[PDB]
Amino acid sequence: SPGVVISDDEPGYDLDLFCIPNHYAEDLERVFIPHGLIMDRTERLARDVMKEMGGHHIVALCVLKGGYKFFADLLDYIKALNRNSDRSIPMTVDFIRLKKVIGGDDLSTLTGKNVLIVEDIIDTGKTMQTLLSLVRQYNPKMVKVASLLVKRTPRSVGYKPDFVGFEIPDKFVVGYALDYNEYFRDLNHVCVISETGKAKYKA
Amino acid sequence: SPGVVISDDEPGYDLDLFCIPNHYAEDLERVFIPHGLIMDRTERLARDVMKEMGGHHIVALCVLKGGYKFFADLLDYIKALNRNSDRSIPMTVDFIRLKDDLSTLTGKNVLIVEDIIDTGKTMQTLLSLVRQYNPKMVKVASLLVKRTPRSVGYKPDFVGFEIPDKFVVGYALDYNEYFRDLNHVCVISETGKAKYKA
Amino acid sequence: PGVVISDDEPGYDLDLFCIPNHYAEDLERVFIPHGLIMDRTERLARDVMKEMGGHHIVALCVLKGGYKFFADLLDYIKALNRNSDRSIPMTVDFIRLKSYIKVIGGDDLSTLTGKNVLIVEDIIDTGKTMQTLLSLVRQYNPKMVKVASLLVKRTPRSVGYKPDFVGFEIPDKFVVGYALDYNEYFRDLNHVCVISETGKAKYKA
Amino acid sequence: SPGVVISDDEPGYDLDLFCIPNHYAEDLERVFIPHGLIMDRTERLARDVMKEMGGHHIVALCVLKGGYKFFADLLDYIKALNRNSDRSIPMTVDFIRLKIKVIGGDDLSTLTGKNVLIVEDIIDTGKTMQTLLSLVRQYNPKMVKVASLLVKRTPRSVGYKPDFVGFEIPDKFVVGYALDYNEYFRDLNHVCVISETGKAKYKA
Ligand SMILES: Nc1nc(=O)c2ncn(CC(COCP(=O)(O)O)COCP(=O)(O)O)c2[nH]1
Ligand SMILES: Nc1nc(=O)c2ncn(CC(COCP(=O)(O)O)COCP(=O)(O)O)c2[nH]1
Ligand SMILES: Nc1nc(=O)c2ncn(CC(COCP(=O)(O)O)COCP(=O)(O)O)c2[nH]1
Ligand SMILES: Nc1nc(=O)c2ncn(CC(COCP(=O)(O)O)COCP(=O)(O)O)c2[nH]1
Ligand SMILES: [Mg+2]
Ligand SMILES: [Mg+2]
Ligand SMILES: [Mg+2]
Ligand SMILES: [Mg+2]
Ligand SMILES: [Mg+2]
Ligand SMILES: [Mg+2]
Ligand SMILES: [Mg+2]
Ligand SMILES: [Mg+2]
Repeated sequence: SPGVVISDDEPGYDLDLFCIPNHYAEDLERVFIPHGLIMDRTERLARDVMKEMGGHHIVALCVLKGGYKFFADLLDYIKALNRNSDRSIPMTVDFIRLKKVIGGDDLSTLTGKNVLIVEDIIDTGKTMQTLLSLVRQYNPKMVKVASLLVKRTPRSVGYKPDFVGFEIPDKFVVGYALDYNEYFRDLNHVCVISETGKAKYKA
Repeated sequence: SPGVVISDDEPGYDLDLFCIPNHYAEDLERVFIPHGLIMDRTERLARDVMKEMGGHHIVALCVLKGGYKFFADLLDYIKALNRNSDRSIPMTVDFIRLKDDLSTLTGKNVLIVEDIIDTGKTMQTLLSLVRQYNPKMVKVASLLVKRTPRSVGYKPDFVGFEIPDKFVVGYALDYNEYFRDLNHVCVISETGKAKYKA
Repeated sequence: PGVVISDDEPGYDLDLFCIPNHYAEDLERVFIPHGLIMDRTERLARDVMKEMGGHHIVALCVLKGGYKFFADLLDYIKALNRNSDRSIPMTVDFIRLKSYIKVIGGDDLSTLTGKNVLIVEDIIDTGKTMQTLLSLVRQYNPKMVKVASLLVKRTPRSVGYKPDFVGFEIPDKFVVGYALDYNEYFRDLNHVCVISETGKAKYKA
Repeated sequence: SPGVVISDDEPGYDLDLFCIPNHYAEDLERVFIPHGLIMDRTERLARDVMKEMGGHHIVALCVLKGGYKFFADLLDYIKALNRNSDRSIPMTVDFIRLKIKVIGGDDLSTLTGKNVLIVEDIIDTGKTMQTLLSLVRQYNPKMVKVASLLVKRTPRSVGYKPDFVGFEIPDKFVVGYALDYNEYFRDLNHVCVISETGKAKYKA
């Protein structure tokens, strides 16, 4: 699937309809993807991953920092399947940050393994493209990419992940570990920043 | 607020994008309100209830059968506030079914919890029965309120979602007792209406 | 197999957990943490589906005490149903028990005929009540009848009835919380707990 | 608080009482600390953290890899606290791996003037935290506190005691809830003890 498609004209939700940290009350325009909706979509994603990679060991690779929540929740849903079914995905985990791969184990530890890369968002797709080329050089058995969000943009290089949560309009989103200058990671909903939020936390 | 307003032209979601029970695969048309969205909205409602009833004992009254999931979940979010704040709503619980002695409501603060209000006629009827026992105060929370010209004009104190006049199931709402065991609120398909018809 | 809680189980200091402010002086110890109940319930759900998953299930909640266990147990069953190949519809009903045993507020028990009936209870103590309800239910020729009880007490007062599915086997001590009450109080408490002497006097009828 | 004290002769739980990953059925001996108990304790820890640290911008530092589950859950509870009142403070997050060499984080200067919460899976000898602390303090945080899910009772202790402690456990080797044995057992919700067969099967 292209994932859950959010139209260009979608108005999102009034902030007053949800519980939102008071320190961000004036910094956000609307709620765009409620936390619980992300969870519902992530549950179905876990099952799709189980379908595609079930019955083989997986190395789950989290692209920090923005991927951390999606990673934890996706792995939690996969673990729920592992313990309530007879078929399993034994998993190990690693974490990288992109500058240039920062931290993480030797990429040679990926050689001959089934790798699931977990990302928060694909915009141009250039970054994931570059990451994939690099990882491929270490001869993994298989590599798939799960991304919570994919942006509809004319700047799109044309990269499509294997698993996508939501396909969104070309708007700058924050929340659910996605940040603006390190802020808004502590917000469980995906939201659009307000003009005052951009000005307040501007680098 | 009127709650989360869902438009007449809301398309809903393709079933294929969510986890749904196999035995209903052919019987639903779209998912209308995702379980998680319901939880998010319910978390805010619990804070609204606390703001309005916060300093007092309440009797939480569940209207069975459809109100059972919303009731459990709303009370769970209230309890979360009760144990993480110095503000507290002590609660007792009661159940009733429409289609304990209400005397126990005399002089009490009562929160009635309902799955859905359509015409409002059922709730007005329930309210007139409760008021016969002279409660101290009565507030009503409904997960769903229908936008419909058939409404008698009754509006609840707390509303989750305001929806189009469409027949919905799931999250404990049924069609002939079926579809209660569905976490999402959904719109039933033609084959489902026929399969499960009385 | 039930989790066995020993006679000498000391439980946990209240200050190690989050508990409702209005009950701070009213409880003695946390006996069974909420999280633990959830973990055990997850596994009970699976046991239930393994045994009953083969035919339409009617889940009967015994109010009021059964309501929390019922909701959570059904949530775990639903999670199973939506992440698996095969699935069966479940319908639900709710009943209260009253001595003249008399069943209040359910559907016609003829709805039970030919069905896999799952009765969901908070606690079995002497078990006289469940033993009576079962005899009743069996008049309507259910395909199958099984009982799930969050708690079962080790008590010399037992008539010898044991449920099919048990969360925890506990000592002969009065417990409250997770919808179990003392004079209607303590239902709004997530953990299973023991009441303090001040709690007993405050809420005594 | 010393946290929830688990005795030397605590027997933990038979695996059959819980749902356990199919692939570890032979590799564990007992469940030691059920996932749910960890969550209940973590919720209370979150409240204690906000009570001490909630007055100023908090930077939460996750010590990878084993601290990742405790970190995600602890922060979720903290976020829940911050959205159910009108009083809250911003929190930012960082992730480090420990080699006195800190791998993969932001410049430590980003800690200057902040309330820093270091989140760890377990303290044993305590040598790692003490060394980490000695470094972090040289960046003049407004305050530095450490939350650790587990703290071991051991005569090998350097005498370090964290500020927030989930559980105080015996000197036993445990896995689960992101704690590993040679990278295995991270994908397990409960804290458990390995079996003899598990230890030989996954030995490095
Ligand atoms: N937080 C956020 N929200 C967006 O809507 C958004 N749209 C694009 N991007 C850039 C994204 C990812 O886009 C990268 P690419 O165009 O796919 O190569 C975050 O990148 C990491 P940073 O070094 O800026 O912190 C976004 N980041
Ligand atoms: N399941 C369901 N879905 C609806 O969209 C819907 N819209 C209205 N109604 C009737 C609703 C509530 O509307 C009642 P009212 O017109 O406000 O008095 C509840 O169903 C109770 P019953 O028919 O099982 O006895 C609905 N019921
Ligand atoms: N709340 C509670 N805690 C107990 O430890 C306990 N042990 C036994 N019981 C009596 C319980 C359960 O045991 C009944 P039985 O002896 O198995 O028929 C009934 O609760 C109904 P009521 O008291 O609101 O009328 C208990 N009730
Ligand atoms: N998984 C695990 N279980 C334990 O019971 C346990 N007890 C101590 N340790 C070592 C712990 C604690 O060591 C830090 P310190 O002794 O407090 O200075 C960290 O393990 C990291 P690594 O060996 O993968 O590099 C443990 N690790
Ligand atoms: Mg990213
Ligand atoms: Mg960024
Ligand atoms: Mg109703
Ligand atoms: Mg109905
Ligand atoms: Mg009972
Ligand atoms: Mg009672
Ligand atoms: Mg560590
Ligand atoms: Mg390790």
